[PDB]
Amino acid sequence: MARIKDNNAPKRFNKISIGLASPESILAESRGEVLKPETINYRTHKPERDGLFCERIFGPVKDYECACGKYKRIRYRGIVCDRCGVEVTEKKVRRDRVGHINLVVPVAHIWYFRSLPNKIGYLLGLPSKKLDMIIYYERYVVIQPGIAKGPEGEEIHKLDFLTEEEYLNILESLPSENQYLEENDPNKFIAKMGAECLIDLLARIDLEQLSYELRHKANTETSKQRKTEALKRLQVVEALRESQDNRENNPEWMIMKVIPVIPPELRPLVPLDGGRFATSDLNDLYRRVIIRNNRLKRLMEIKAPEVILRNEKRMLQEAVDSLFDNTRKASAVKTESNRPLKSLSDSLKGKQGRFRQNLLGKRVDYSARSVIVVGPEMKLYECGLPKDMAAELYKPFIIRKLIERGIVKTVKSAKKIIDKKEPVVWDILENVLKGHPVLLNRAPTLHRLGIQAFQPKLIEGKAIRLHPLACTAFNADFDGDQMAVHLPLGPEAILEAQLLMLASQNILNPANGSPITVPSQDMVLGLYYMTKEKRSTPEEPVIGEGLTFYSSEEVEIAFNERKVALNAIIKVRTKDFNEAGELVNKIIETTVGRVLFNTVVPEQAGYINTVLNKKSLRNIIGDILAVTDVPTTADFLDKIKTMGYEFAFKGGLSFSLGDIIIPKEKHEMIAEANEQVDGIMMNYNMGLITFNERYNQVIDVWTSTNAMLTELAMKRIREDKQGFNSVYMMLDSGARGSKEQIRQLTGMRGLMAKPKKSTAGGGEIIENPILSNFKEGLSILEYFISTHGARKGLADTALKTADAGYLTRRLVDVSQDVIINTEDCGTLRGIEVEALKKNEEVVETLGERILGRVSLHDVYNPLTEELILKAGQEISEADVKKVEAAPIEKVEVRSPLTCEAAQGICAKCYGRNLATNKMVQRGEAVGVVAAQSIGEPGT
Amino acid sequence: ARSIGPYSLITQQPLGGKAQFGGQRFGEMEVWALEAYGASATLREILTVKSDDVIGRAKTYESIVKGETMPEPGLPESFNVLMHELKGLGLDIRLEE
Amino acid sequence: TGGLPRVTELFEARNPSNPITPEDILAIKGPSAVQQYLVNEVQEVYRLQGVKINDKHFEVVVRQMMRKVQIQDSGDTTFLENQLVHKDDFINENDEIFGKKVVEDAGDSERLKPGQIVTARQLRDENSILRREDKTLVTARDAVAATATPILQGITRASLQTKSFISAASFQETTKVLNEAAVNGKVDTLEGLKENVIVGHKIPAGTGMRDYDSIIVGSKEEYDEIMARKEEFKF
Amino acid sequence: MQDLKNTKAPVSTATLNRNEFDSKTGNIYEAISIASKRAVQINSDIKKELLEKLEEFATYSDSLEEVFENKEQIEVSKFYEKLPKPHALAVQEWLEDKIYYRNTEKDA
Ligand SMILES: [Mg+2]
Ligand SMILES: [Zn+2]
Repeated sequence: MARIKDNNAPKRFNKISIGLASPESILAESRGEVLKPETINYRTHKPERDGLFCERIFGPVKDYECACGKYKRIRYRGIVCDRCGVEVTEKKVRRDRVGHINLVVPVAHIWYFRSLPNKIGYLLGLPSKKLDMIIYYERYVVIQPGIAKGPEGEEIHKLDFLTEEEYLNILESLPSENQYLEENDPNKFIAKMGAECLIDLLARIDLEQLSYELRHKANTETSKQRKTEALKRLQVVEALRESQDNRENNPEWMIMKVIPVIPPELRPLVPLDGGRFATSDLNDLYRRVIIRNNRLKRLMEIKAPEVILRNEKRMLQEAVDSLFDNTRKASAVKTESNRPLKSLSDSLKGKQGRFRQNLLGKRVDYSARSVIVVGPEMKLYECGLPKDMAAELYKPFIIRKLIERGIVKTVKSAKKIIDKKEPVVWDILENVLKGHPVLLNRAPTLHRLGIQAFQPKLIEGKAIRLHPLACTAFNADFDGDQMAVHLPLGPEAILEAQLLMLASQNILNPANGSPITVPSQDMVLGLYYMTKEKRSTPEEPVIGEGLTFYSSEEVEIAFNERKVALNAIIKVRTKDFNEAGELVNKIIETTVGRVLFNTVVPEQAGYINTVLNKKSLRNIIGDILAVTDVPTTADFLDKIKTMGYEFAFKGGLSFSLGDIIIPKEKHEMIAEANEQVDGIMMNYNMGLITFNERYNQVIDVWTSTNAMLTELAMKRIREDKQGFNSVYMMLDSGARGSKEQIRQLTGMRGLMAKPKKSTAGGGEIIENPILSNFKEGLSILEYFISTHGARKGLADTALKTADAGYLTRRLVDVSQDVIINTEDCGTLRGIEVEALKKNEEVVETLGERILGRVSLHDVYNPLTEELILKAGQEISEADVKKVEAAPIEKVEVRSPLTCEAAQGICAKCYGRNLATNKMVQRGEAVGVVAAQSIGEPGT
Repeated sequence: ARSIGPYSLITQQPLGGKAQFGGQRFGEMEVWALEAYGASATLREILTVKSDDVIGRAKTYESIVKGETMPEPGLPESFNVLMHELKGLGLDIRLEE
Repeated sequence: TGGLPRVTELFEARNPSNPITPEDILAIKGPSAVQQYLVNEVQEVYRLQGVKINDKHFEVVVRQMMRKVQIQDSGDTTFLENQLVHKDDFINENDEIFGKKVVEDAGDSERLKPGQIVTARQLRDENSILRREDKTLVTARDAVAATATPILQGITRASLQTKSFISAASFQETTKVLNEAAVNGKVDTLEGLKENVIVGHKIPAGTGMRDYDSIIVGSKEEYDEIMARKEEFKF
Repeated sequence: MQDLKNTKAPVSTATLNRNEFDSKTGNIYEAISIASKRAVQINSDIKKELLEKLEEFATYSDSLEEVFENKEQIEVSKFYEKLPKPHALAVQEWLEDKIYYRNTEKDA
């Protein structure tokens, strides 16, 4: 059924205003009054009339049906049944209609006399304890002394506290005509008790005059404590006065005559299996309030003795206080299981309150999830999408195209066709997928690259195909990981995804501006293998070495003809930068694989003539993006990915026991270390050295042996097969493996730390290292030793991931409001940036630190007086080179710390947007980017 | 995979879990990612017309089926619950343009 | 294993268990020096692990970490001793009270009571009226501005004191913030991201800025045709 | 009306140059908003044209069958389906300087 157009237009608003609620406002918003504490009838399960779930106040339980069943179906819409008083409408209205409770006596809200500071106490000037005696009906207070005088003739002042006996004595001493005077008569003696006294006293406050007296008292009082108290009261009164120009905010509204009742669906009475009902505490608190109010009304009607009436009024006050905020009471109302009841206030604060539970996170439609597999044949902006997932996600678009084609006239028939998986569905889905990217997300989303937009493609199977270059950004491997699929719907969302979240556009790391879509593993190994050089030897001559070629065309011809080796050292003529920076032809000594790699390199980057590893590849991609645009760099990445994969596949690079060459001298140096340890031990036995000295010497000998063995093993593996050993190619290229891991596979696992629980010092090192390696095999003892470190590492990671996440959350909370809103704030203040030196070593160059910033003043070359930098201009890479050439050591640049913007930070003080290597644009949420950039590495 | 399906009782959010044919959870960190991208419309669409805008989700589905312009997002049901609790606790909250 | 606790301690402005505390640097060398020290220390801790993050992110965070001042003398202003207030609010209050007069003795004046801050023009007019009435003149003293010193907060404390009441209620101490807002009649203009996420409006960042809702678009050919038709009709 | 038959907009998602897209406004977000509003207008126009064409080729069948076969209607629908998406057309218009935009608040 088509949903009815609810003519209640969505209230457009940009401002949220809060204030005290008048009784008149509560009556205006309320749809009725709740008399009976009963919720539902336990037999018929129907709501009791005038109850906390009554259908006359909150709305009918069943759609378009009245309580008594007289009116049914939509045809009686808007009609209120004359027999039961229930309007014939939708069930959804039971979420919006509000009820009210008419209290016999007024009561004070806990929020304004128990919260620190208490508003009523500061307005009236009474301490908290005296206010408590008033509220809980202990002592009368003189509202207006009039002509009444004390028993001994003492003058009675306003706000004076009287006991019951004193109040009766003063009433008796007065003439009877005084009681008949109007409340506005200055001579009348008025002295009440409780919240009624509180509202009567608040209504007589001249807020302007109260602020006057408080300011004057603060200015004139010599006592520091009295001055502080006067200022503190002045604070409350000035705030409440400033409330008045915005809206009607009257202090006596702090005492309510009426209590509202929230819509029942927000405090549901859910029936459980077996006839049991699950209820919220709010129903119990409201039921208690109605019971106590009704008992007070009945006792008033029968004229109960005043002590009992005051007790019942105090208990009504307690019920209202509990319903508002039970938890602040020491004697909070608890269940039979001693659990305190959840009040209305408890629904807001805490991790389980509305704010942090139902507003900051949600579950979404048009979403999906499956396992991810590698689609290496895909482009950088494409993802493979399984047929069932695409059919379910794109279901309404397919329905639209079915109705447009005339095959089906109704959505039901379209759904039937889609469920049968007919070929026409696939034909339509192929066109629907075009131009409509999806969003891929892997939890946890530590940085913004954790959500990226990809162009979907239909594939076979039930696994999502991911491009290999997005794995580093997603931190996703193919060992069982899953990713969520989110489908944007509107044109704004689709354009947003295509222009900001597309994977091809996200080449750069927002944290530092370095490329993040760098080839890895198979790609790096293949590129390294293709770009490595091989020299001719009598045993293994290299085909085509020394040949000269007119261009890459002849090199390709020779390679395809198998007349030259891939790793042969050759000479070719092609474009390369000269010393002046111009593009000229020259004969350069190179390698056939390097020529083939340069065939896909963009021209403006020159000629790349180095062996390709991950670091050099990242630098090359950065330079190419510096000289060209993003699409060209994406095409370059795709081409080099395909080339690396192909040349890794063709070489058949494997892992064999023959590549793990354990040095033949391993036994000899282990023996020499053992003799040195024996020398140390016999030196200790003769008393020449101490126990700690012997321990240190033994550790030194063993670690020196381990270092020597690591170096020897690395040298052997390196010189094996002229550097074409597969393990060495894996390690040197940076595809996988480290020096330590190769050491453990070939040399000795080395010294290990003890698991001892020494509270003072750290883990001691076992004097006997793990002599064996993984090729030789570890003994039982060595394996048991290594299990300690393995388990320790796993536990440390699993326990500190959450701490890193908490740090990220705190950073995001503190930095969310920083948004680039103005182009320039015009500050003359900046930060003086110099090259970072640590232990005489430059860790960060001056140009690298000032790259992307905006200059404060003009900077001139001290040797040539040339204008290097202009004030108000970004520092590009060319300016970085010019500064590095000139003898400049300190540069003043505009920084966010010195920005003078009214809201957020101006564009110039921020500098370059690291995600685009361009100047930051207005609207960027730089604070969230900063928080994510700081938080991701910690995890 | 889910386009539309059953919704919960109080929150009116789509259900969770494969057995209930529910959607995926889109929590705080991913919303931070959307904010970092500056994807205002995607975040608005997800927070309202895909999760808890009861009228908005139905109108969006009808518009997608019929090819009309997407209706403007309405108030999420979670914000309605928050406002109703704050009104029941005795604070006058009004939406001002 | 110790890098993350070190970063957490640095970002929280927590005194080390064996105390240079950032408060000492802020007191001695100034605010910019302590900002630079915090940035350098955090970046050094992140650098020791081989991770490269630009300094601008830490600078943006440290800017938010230094948005408040501690008042040393209230003067005649609304604020209170040792109170933490926004720098913008302090400057706004000091500018608002500047040049005004506080009534010491009202004399015979009926419109002014002792204790009101009045502008110099109002005080002059009231004294002129009293002089025409041959009554005792109002004696008023010059307004005294409040003084404050910059302070350094941790990230938690800085986040805990946001200007909007929806965000503050969402973070912590919901009861006190809601009470103060309801009494004060605070109006939330929805200027942050958390508030708009809670209410479900467009976030005020990126595409969703308020300036972009006022943009009217159309086909350039259609606009040119409309302009040509208007020009033809004008002749 | 736009010549949808000879449009140069890419059919599928493509890696666009951000610098060219935001050159005219200096802000990629403003350009995206303008492009999306123009895309909504283009989608409305395309829907109107397709509805008119389908009404021209609509055949009145009184059969109660749930599935209908109208080859000409299917062909017209396929031709409209193979066209670039409205947002792609809006991007192409924005790149060619065929979109007129004005900020009412800035001109007030
Ligand atoms: Mg995994
Ligand atoms: Zn600035």
